[PDB]
Amino acid sequence: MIIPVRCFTCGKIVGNKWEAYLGLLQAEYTEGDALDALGLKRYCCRRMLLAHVDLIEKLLNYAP
Amino acid sequence: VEEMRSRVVLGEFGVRNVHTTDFPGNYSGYDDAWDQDRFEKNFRVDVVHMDENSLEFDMVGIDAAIANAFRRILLAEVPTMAVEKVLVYNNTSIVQDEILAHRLGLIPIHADPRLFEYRNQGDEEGTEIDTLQFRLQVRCTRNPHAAKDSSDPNELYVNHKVYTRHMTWIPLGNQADLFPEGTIRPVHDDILIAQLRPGQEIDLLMHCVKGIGKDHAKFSPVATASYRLLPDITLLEPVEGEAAEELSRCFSPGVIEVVARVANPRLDTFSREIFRNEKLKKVVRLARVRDHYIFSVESTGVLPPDVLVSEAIKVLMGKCRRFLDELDAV
Amino acid sequence: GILFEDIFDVKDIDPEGKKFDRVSRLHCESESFKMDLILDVNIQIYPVDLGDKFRLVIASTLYDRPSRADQFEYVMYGKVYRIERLSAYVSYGGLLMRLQGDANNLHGFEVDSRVYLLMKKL
Amino acid sequence: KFSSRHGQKGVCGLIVPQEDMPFCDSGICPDIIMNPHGFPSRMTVGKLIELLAGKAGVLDGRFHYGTAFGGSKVKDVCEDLVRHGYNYLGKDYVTSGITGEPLEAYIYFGPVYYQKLKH
Amino acid sequence: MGTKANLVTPRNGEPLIAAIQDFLTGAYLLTLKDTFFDRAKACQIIASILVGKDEKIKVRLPPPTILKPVTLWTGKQIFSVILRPSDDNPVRANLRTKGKQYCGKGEDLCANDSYVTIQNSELMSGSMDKGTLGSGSKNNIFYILLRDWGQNEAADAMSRLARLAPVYLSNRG
Amino acid sequence: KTALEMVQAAGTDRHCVTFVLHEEDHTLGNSLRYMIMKNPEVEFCGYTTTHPSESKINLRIQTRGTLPAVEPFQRGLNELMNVCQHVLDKFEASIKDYKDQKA
Ligand SMILES: [Zn+2]
Repeated sequence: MIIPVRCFTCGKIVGNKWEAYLGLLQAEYTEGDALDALGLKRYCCRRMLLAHVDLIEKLLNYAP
Repeated sequence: VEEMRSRVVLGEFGVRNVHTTDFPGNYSGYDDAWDQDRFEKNFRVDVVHMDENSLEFDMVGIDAAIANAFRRILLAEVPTMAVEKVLVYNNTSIVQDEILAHRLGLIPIHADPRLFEYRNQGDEEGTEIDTLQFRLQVRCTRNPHAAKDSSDPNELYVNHKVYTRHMTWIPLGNQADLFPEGTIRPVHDDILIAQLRPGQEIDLLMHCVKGIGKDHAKFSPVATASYRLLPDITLLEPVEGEAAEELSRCFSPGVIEVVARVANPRLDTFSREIFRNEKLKKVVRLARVRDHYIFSVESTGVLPPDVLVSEAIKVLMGKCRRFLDELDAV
Repeated sequence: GILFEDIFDVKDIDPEGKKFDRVSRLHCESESFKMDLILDVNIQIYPVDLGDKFRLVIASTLYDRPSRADQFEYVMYGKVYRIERLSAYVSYGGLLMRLQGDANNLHGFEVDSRVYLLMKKL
Repeated sequence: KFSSRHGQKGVCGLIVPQEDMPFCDSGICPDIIMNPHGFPSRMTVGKLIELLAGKAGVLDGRFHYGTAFGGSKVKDVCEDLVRHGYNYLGKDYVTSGITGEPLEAYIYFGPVYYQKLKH
Repeated sequence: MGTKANLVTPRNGEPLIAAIQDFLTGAYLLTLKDTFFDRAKACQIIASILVGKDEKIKVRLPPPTILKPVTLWTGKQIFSVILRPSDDNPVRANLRTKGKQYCGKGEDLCANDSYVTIQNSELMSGSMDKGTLGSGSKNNIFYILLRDWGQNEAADAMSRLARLAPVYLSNRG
Repeated sequence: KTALEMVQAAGTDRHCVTFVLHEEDHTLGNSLRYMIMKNPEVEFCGYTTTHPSESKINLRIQTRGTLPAVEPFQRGLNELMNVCQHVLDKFEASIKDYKDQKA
């Protein structure tokens, strides 16, 4: 669906790091060091951006 | 003969000394029976690296039982304000109602607690001394100067994304004590709440309450409030002659100096790579000091982390004065 | 109050290979009494090595207020639980002791009775 | 009922608070403490590599292929934890949440794909 | 049809209600020869067994088995608190048996230490296998506590271990 | 009605009581257990949560002599409150020194 605004394990505010993350992947930035630019140190808050799929831009198409 | 009840020692298969083991009549010769002025002298707090939304102070000289209070108290017993009841009006978003109302819950709120009080009864109306209302009115259309492209910032973007900037503050009552950015909606103004397509609305009031973190984790004032004992690494044998730079890449990078000197042990993450070497694993015992830990508080942003810790100690003291006045009744 | 004492020479630090990280089972021999004993010793607190003369005293009682028998430097506490040249099996929680041989000097022992060790290096 | 992408399904027996749970050094308290007795009788060693291939995966910003009869081997995943300062088997030193003292043994630790299912 | 009555299956006479999985690997790791608890951890593991018909007993920690250089308990001495927590408890359990990975030679004195000897509900030697705690063996303690000392003491000592052994294992990891 | 004592026997024994502290958990128990175990006249202290469903711990104190199972408990809190008074002041004196050094 949409990005969950917390990490599930720690609860770092991670919902505000999606379009800032997608803005990084639009540039040259590799999948790895894009999350090091956003200040995601531990891996549990790193999987909330890495393993996330964004269905909400795809569902919107079928929702006039 | 020599007593390391003061270092946990990390083997290759287990962690050896672990429990505190320093109480009256455990270690003969040693009187350890809580001399108050002995604790008062051997204890200090060394603060390292406090910017906004972090803190890495030390607290050298307490047992790991009281230290596990301050980690735990920070995690789930320091109160904060968060959205609890989302009074929903017309909401035609594709995001479901509760999942919207749950995602409004996890947004942190910069209004500090201990200005407010708890919610006594059910009391769904609020009393402007308990609550803090927010409004969210987003209705997106097409902009008229949109080009023929399918770029969602360009076309269809009157308010395609409901950020937390769109939340505003309905001062409930006098609310003149707090200033204009005083209740800065969500501490982070970039949090994406939901997405919309033109013709869709989100209209909802919110209610914020003062909640313990153990009631629900959206009230948690801190991202992580963990701690870790300061490691100290002792080379039993002098290491030199290219085995030093072998031992350099074995540890964490900043920890070591090159002969081999253990320059700065505090930066060591416990990879435990020595035991893969089969030669240096007999050379150096790795250990962590028991009464010297490293706290690492990183707030979400409700209260600054130097006021989270001084509130965390303040409610443990209040938890024991709550019980000491029970014995005074009885 | 002493049940039994002599000087012992530990000969095999662990006879069948190290099985535990904190307890190694010693094999010793007495001085002129020839009492074999098979004693487990917590070696993290009290490390022992091969060929080390050490005293050993078995006492029913130790007599901080009554000023205990503390000239020795390793004291356990356990009960005798089997008497099988007599063997005399003592258990110290889990740490076994199989003091053996020449039943005339073993006379102080019984079954189901509390027994202290008081060891000391030399 | 949760399953675990290896047929080791399990009803969620207890829901502890977060502060009662064995955080590691970097702060990560777990989500789903799994019992280690599901392993030595079922012999699902493929689960034990997902906690390794996942944990090296998130730390590098990469999705590790574990396919059938191939995929990312352990001898190259394990030397990716070392670059990020982790144990080369994944067993991370935790300290217990309840008592505050460190745990006597290291604890395996990582992200594995838990799918909730319709029971 | 109570559980305190049907502890024993009618095919063999074996007990079916006994420890499973973690409790067995909890109590084996506790009664293993290497563990030593100080009065810090010893009164913490023991005081887990004080809720629910057990909160009204003066729980007697046994005197420690090391005194002089550091004083600390052993693991098996804390497992004896399961069989006899109070002072006025009338249970005296007795059991002598082989175990898994048996040493083959030597009765109880070999370093492998797989030979259980309980005297008067005090674990004197050996470690608690499945065959001394689990289901299917006619010489586990919960079967021995059943026949010799009624069935209330077997169900109590089984409901003591289920409370005690995870509290050790979750702090031993 | 938070703390409540549990008499060992109908006759009444003051050498061993069982404090039931309502609405709490290891956050206090494990920090009060430590500060009451450092008393030289307590032979047994320990706590247990009755159940994760309810919220209470069962501290049990057993002294040596004739300690009324309440005087270490009323000194377990008083030593802990004197700690949390001191560790707070050493904290706030150190943040105030760290911030000024950054200026
Ligand atoms: Zn996290």
